[PDB]
Amino acid sequence: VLRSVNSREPSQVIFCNRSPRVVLPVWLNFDGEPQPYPTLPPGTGRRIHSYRGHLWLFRDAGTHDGLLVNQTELFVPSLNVDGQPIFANITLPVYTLKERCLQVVRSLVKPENYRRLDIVRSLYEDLEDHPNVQKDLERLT
Amino acid sequence: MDVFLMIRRHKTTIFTDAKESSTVFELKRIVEGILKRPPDEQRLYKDDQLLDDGKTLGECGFTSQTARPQAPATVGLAFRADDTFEALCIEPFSSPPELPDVM
Amino acid sequence: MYVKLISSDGHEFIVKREHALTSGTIKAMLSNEVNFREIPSHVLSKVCMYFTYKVRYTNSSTEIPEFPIAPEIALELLMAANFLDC
Ligand SMILES: CC(=O)N[C@@H](C)C(=O)N1C[C@H](O)C[C@H]1C(=S)NCc1ccc(-c2scnc2C)cc1
Repeated sequence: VLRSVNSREPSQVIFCNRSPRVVLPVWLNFDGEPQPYPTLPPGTGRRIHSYRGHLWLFRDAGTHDGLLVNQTELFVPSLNVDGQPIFANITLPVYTLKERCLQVVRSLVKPENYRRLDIVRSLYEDLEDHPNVQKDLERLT
Repeated sequence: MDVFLMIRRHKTTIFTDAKESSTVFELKRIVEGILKRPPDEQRLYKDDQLLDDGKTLGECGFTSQTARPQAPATVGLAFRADDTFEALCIEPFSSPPELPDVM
Repeated sequence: MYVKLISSDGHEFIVKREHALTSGTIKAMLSNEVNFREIPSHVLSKVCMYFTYKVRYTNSSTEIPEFPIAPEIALELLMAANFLDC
């Protein structure tokens, strides 16, 4: 359902990582499968060649937390005008305090050890439910 | 250029904001509205260092990149006990527990 | 317009009304003072910073910085977040 259109009409883009995270760009291919691409260190940028009507999204390369691109989840390259690339400005979202706390707990405690933490079972399940590109795609449907 | 502050006296903490170009006197007027004490019965500090009424917040080292929403800077506050000013006292927050073995 | 948020250990945090309504649990408790019997000051001060952070950077075109959490407060802060629904 969610997938790139095979246009064969080129589009130059600037992937600009304006976040503290190492970023993993993910292209949704012609069957809607997520293909991962080379990472971008925090504060860096790359000029890259894509095509019109291609679907892209962006994640933390280590933990897979979701990130925004021009204030939204999906980015679609469009027609260039006056030799000017399109900017894909990648940023952190305003995470909920709860979700942000979960990220920090995950980074310190191994999945084996989540059950040993002194918390309600509601939070065990929340911890275990890792961020995932496949899950996010099924929501959009 | 906004700045974000914790104005602190005893066990009171006021979360508020201002500009780098704001004066210290404007911080006292904010305190007056909340705690009902006039500017001349207040005394504001950056650590030990007293802040005069005419000084802007930028001059005294409160900048938009240091005094942030998620990590606001502290301004000390001391009231005048009718005759004379009390010593600056700010109660510390509670202590977090020891990290478990699994962290 | 301000509201007083009070920790278990007696600290009185004064924050703007609109910032405190970020938490739905607080929205319910009010609709001027609120007392939290289970949240100590080193946790509750962080909650108050999160409110400020959310109101500044929500629907913002600028770069957004990380909201930091020291490892020593994470477990306690998580449980406050879950209770407060923020
Ligand atoms: C006929 C067609 O459209 N083929 C696809 C496979 C294609 O050429 N694509 C899919 C995406 O629209 C991008 C484009 C490719 S594979 N461009 C080359 C490219 C290589 C590396 C990058 C990246 S991503 C982060 N760093 C780099 C260097 C970006 C684009």
